[PDB]
Amino acid sequence: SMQDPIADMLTRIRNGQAANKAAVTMPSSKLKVAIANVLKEEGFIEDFKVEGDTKPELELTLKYFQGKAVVESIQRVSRPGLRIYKRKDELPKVMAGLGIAVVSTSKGVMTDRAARQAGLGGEIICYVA
Amino acid sequence: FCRFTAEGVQEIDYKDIATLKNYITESGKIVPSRITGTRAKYQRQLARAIKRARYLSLLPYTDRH
Amino acid sequence: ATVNQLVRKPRARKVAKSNVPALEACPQKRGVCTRVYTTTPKKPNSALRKVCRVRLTNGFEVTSYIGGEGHNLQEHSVILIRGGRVKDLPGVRYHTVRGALDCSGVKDRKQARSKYGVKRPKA
Amino acid sequence: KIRTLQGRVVSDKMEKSIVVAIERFVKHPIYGKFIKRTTKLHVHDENNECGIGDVVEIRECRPLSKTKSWTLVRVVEKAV
Amino acid sequence: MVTIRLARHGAKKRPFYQVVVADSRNARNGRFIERVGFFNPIASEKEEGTRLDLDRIAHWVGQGATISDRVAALIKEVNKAA
Amino acid sequence: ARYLGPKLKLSRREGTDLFLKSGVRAIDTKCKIEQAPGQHGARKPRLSDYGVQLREKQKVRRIYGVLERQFRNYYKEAARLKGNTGENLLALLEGRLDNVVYRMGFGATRAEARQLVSHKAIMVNGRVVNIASYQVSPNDVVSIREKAKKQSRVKAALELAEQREKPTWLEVDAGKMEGTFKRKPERSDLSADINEHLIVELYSK
Amino acid sequence: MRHYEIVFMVHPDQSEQVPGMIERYTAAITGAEGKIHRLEDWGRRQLAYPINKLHKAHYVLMNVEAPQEVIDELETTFRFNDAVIRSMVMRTKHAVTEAS
Amino acid sequence: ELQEKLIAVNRVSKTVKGGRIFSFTALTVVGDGNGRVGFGYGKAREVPAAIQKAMEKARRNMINVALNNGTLQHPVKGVHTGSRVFMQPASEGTGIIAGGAMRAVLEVAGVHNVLAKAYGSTNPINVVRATIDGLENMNSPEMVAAKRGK
RNA sequence: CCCGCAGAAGAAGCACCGGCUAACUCCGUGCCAGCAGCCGCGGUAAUACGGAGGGUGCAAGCGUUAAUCGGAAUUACUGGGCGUAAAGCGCACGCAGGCGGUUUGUUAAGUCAGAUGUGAAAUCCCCGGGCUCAACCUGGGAACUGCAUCUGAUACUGGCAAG
Repeated sequence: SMQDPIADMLTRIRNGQAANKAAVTMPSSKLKVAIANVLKEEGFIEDFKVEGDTKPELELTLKYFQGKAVVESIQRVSRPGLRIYKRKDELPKVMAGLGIAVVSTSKGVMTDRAARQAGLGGEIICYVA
Repeated sequence: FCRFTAEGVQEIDYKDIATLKNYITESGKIVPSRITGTRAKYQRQLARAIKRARYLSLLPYTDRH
Repeated sequence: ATVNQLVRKPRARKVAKSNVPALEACPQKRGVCTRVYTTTPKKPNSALRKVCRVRLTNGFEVTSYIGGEGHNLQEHSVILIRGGRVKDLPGVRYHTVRGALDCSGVKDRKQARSKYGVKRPKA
Repeated sequence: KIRTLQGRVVSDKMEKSIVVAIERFVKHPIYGKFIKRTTKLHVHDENNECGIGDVVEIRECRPLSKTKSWTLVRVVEKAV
Repeated sequence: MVTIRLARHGAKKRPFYQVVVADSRNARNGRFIERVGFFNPIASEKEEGTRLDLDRIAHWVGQGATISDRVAALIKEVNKAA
Repeated sequence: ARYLGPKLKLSRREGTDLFLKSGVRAIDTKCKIEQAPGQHGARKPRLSDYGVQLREKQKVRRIYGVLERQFRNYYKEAARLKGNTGENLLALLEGRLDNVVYRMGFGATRAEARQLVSHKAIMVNGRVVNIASYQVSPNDVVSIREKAKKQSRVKAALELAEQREKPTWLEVDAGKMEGTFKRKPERSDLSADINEHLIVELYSK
Repeated sequence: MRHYEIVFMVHPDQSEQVPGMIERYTAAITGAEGKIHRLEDWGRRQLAYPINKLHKAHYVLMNVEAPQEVIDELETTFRFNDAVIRSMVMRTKHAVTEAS
Repeated sequence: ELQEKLIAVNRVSKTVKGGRIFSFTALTVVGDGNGRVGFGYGKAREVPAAIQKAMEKARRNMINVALNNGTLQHPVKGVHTGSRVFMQPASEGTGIIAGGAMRAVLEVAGVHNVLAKAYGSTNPINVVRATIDGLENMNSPEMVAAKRGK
């Protein structure tokens, strides 16, 4: 009973960046393409793409600087087992702001950097560093 | 050899003090370029900078003040 | 250790209660001695250690090591139980207070004068 | 508007009166989970219209017996 | 009686009479309605040892709040300027 | 509330000058300072980390004549104060009135400073102060009262205070027995060897 | 409208008043339509040699793009003022805002 | 110049036909004082020789750490074997706080203010290099800009 | 509180010194007498027992006991684990309950933003003020991380409808 597609795909990043494969794939949903665009904007994934109409799949490709993978510590925070909700000013700074926390806020999804300057919190998704 | 022909320095800054501690002997005298190997391009503007830093008393004239 | 399991039943730590039931955790109690004993210690040590069995005014009856060089405590005397556990002698977890009430201080002691109930000599 | 609140009717056989489940979806103070917690609210109505299977809107009113401190003002989805 | 009276919040031999709107039936230093000012009989030369709140105490005495003899003397003392 | 015992035992345990004497005699001539006092002073320390931190704390306490509860309160105040707590502790220690009297040299030792403060003999901003631990604010004028003025004690104190380093944060007036605490000193002025971070570590444990 | 570099010492006993002088210099230069390129205060750094007795003067840096006459009035202020000692002014080729 | 400091010396033993033979083991850490550390563990039949081998091995396989002026750049946990390590950058008005085993390896690095706590196993031999893990992958914003693009 | 008389004159004890833990030597005792918070000391050369000398730490207080938190991430929400250290029910179905693929529209419960009321005073913190200083007293602020109301956002979850 696959009950967390987001956790599934984040583990697709972890396994791909461990086995240094160029691309990973998973099924598609709007939360996935949104967080894929956020990773694109912050430079952890250099291409993501949506294919198919009867059964939409997502293919993402992976970044490697000196052979080792670019993303090094990615962890889901708010789970079906336990939900985390954070107000505007208690939003964390991942690795003292060096990494990022991606959050689902009330006006849309963005990183902690954009959310804290727009002055709104929300359902925090995960930490990426 | 010349340290200042490396690093691409445009001019020796007189407020850079730790480098001048290396190029001033313990008396307070300016060392010759014949020992350091500094190019005479940079030795002149260097010794000017010690004379500037000395005026601000960041560098002693002698050890008997 | 899953959050639903802990909502069903929170974390439970044992109290790990006190080593001495001197009762209501009082720092001292007074008691009437049941009998003076002299008892042998645990295996690595050998001695003839001076112990008292004392009946507290609380009602409890426990053993108390009689500290110091010699003592003049006989039957039915009333002493002060303090606490502190003696590892050579299993079963005793308490000390008497020398120099207090019927118990006399240790005779002619100079260093560690306070803990054995001796007045300061003239000097 | 007036202080009003909404909930599921659970009892049916109650004479000119009714008891309502008031679910609250609150966060756990320690272990953090938003848990389904409900309460029963002992509510007044005239000539006993509503029954089990209903969501009703209630207001705190003056006491009519013990615990009897709500009156319903509106009934919606009156179907199984 | 809603009134305005004194509470010795200072120390031994060093009083500090916090003047307060209190019900008269309460203790001097216990329950009250709300603080209004302070008096210091042992104040320093810089005259900060006495302060009130004029319009609030006017509102209370218009509401019907009585006052005690000492705070009557002190409202006579502050007057308007001196 | 003060040590009032032998001072060169303390200096001989610390191994360095604790400034507990006037200075009219050589310290090596007064006591054989190189090893600790007592029978077993001559041996090697091989001193532990807690030992060296303890020794630094004992050193600063025996320089300033402060007992443990007071100096603990000084730590609590220093950690309370903003900035580097390590030199904040020394800033509080330098604010002492007897420390001021010694720093202006009205006493040959800080014990003379303490006695002179306790014997109602310093006028501060027109107010006499009996308190030795009186914290001195900046821009404060201290003075010696007419009683004990031109006494041989303070004359010899000035004449042996002329040989010191003349601290920058005080203004001295030796003809009028007047002085000014103009600024609190900084760490750069004071002896360059107080290892305050060791005290910070020992009290942080 | 040329680039100048000013470093000036302050007598240690007037250390508390130095940001007022700094603001007053910046106010004058902005009134004369000059600008500030770097301003930083060095604290009371220890001298290599005592000057008029003393030690540990208060060092101030400034980089100013300015017409000449207002700077000239500024050195006259340094000469007239006794709370300032040992001033020095400089030409530099372009504007500079760096560290140290 | 690279700030050699001993951490802990231990006596280990070996059993033979004759009986026990004891041997001395010494742990030390060296490093200049700015982004340069290296630990050493050396054993010998005598103590001074043991420190000599340990420090000579310490002047070898040094490792580089990306610092700020005097502190770490972000929180990091360091996990090795059974030891766990947690460490934070601290304010400039704070000193450096850690266990005695971590104080040497952090002090020779050149940090002056780190909030550091050891969890679990606190043997010195694993606590050091439980600290070198974490410091080996301290990361700088310029380097992650090289990683990502900004 | 201020002034005057006389003369160092009227005023220092307590614990500790094997490691942990700062401070070590001599004598007596010799598995005795005893110490001891844990490891452990003592059976004729005891730095651990008792005495002395010396030293160390506190100080008009000093020790012991007592109690609670911490160190203890040793009930681990933050923040623990279950092959062999303690730990996967012998194995299945299974009601309640916890969670759940994917889109559209609706709602706005959770969630988030703003506003209001309130969160007594005192206590804590910070900037001040006065007791010769300090403790203490005290002005103002900050906080009181809360609750409740109302207005908004609908990304996600929850609800509903349609797939």
